[PDB]
Amino acid sequence: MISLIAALAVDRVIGMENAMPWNLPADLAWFKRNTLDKPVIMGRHTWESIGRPLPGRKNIILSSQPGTDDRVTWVKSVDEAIAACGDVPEIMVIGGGRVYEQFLPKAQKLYLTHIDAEVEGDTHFPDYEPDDWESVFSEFHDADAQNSHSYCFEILERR
Ligand SMILES: Nc1nc(N)c2c(Sc3ccc(Cl)cc3)cccc2n1
Ligand SMILES: [Ca+2]
Ligand SMILES: [Ca+2]
Ligand SMILES: [Ca+2]
Repeated sequence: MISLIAALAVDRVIGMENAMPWNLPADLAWFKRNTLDKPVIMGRHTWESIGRPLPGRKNIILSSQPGTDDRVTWVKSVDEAIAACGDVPEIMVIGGGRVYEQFLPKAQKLYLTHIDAEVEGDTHFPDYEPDDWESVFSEFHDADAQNSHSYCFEILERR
């Protein structure tokens, strides 16, 4: 199945100038745990910001243009990105904004980190219909010495 995984601050803001503003190591550990040993699909902008492939995951990059790095799998359409994953139990869509938008209708699961942070952003997570999704997991955490914001990991499944 297709899943999207994203970290959302106030107003569904996901990014600004191709970087996540906030410092949330607990979200980095949640992201790693839910993505490890699964193919990851990302947009070209997200690919450039990471610099190196995510290890122990097949890295699929969405770009209209020819690929510029042989360490990753390059595709030119949503359907090509899915087909390049082959037969796997779950496909992780990691962003960014435009990629989330396109994969949302095809997705069965959403792994959302809701961050209680006011951030200026130029990129937002899609405006998903809440009636279409069922929250099956929801774990709130207060801010601590390592995480400067309170945050909630949520798992939603398409009804
Ligand atoms: N919970 C969560 N979700 C992601 N998708 C993460 C990523 S990669 C990424 C960032 C923004 C967007 Cl839109 C997509 C992927 C990196 C580091 C931590 C991340 N944490
Ligand atoms: Ca490995
Ligand atoms: Ca739909
Ligand atoms: Ca805060």
